[PDB]
Amino acid sequence: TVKIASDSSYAPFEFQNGQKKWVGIDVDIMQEVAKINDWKLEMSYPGFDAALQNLKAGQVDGIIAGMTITDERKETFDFSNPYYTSALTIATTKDSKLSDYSDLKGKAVGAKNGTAAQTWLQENQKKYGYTIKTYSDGVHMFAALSSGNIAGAMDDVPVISYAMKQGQDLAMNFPSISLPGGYGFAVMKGKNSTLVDGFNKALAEMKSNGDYDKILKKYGITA
Ligand SMILES: NC(=O)CC[C@H](N)C(=O)O
Ligand code: NA
Ligand code: NA
Repeated sequence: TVKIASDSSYAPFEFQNGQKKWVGIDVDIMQEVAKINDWKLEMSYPGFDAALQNLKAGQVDGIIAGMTITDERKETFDFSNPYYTSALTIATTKDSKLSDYSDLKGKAVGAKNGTAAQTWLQENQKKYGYTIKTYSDGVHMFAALSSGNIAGAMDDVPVISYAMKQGQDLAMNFPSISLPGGYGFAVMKGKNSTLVDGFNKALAEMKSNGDYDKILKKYGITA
């Protein structure tokens, strides 16, 4: 088998539909990577930093979870070629009057544990003077956002946008931070090299034959 761990709630990359079924961009791509490569694919959805721990323990073989490729992360993981862009911004409720990172001084800002959002928040904390609240789970972070206990939640643009499209009480009034790495498939550094190659080879074939484009189209994304 090939065991891949993912997030539990990260629409449109992985999420459950109305019949409790796991769907999303990451799900469609990984299933297709497995078919093209003839892998028995065993997906699990424990959560992002849960998936990180399962990967480092060897309980799974790699991760697909909207995971941003970063230079720092490249010291623990090997990544595929990117298959999506990676950008961060502040979600707020619709009725929020905050719009700039300078507004967050002396306020509590959420981030999911182990993520590029938490890293950026940590790197820019002295600059803007917010306090960082951490949650492993996106459900907990956005519950805090809705409850008013955090002034904003940093997360990835496509995920906030998608849920805004679902009519959730969310707005994107802040500038976005573009991260250069994009999203990749990740394995432990020096391990499972051929999973990365298989991912790369299938992804190129999916771009050239147009299956990649069709996956993004399913979820409302113009590529
Ligand atoms: N599933 C996630 O929350 C991933 C968030 C972000 N792209 C990261 O890589 O940390
Ligand atoms: Na980087
Ligand atoms: Na970063």
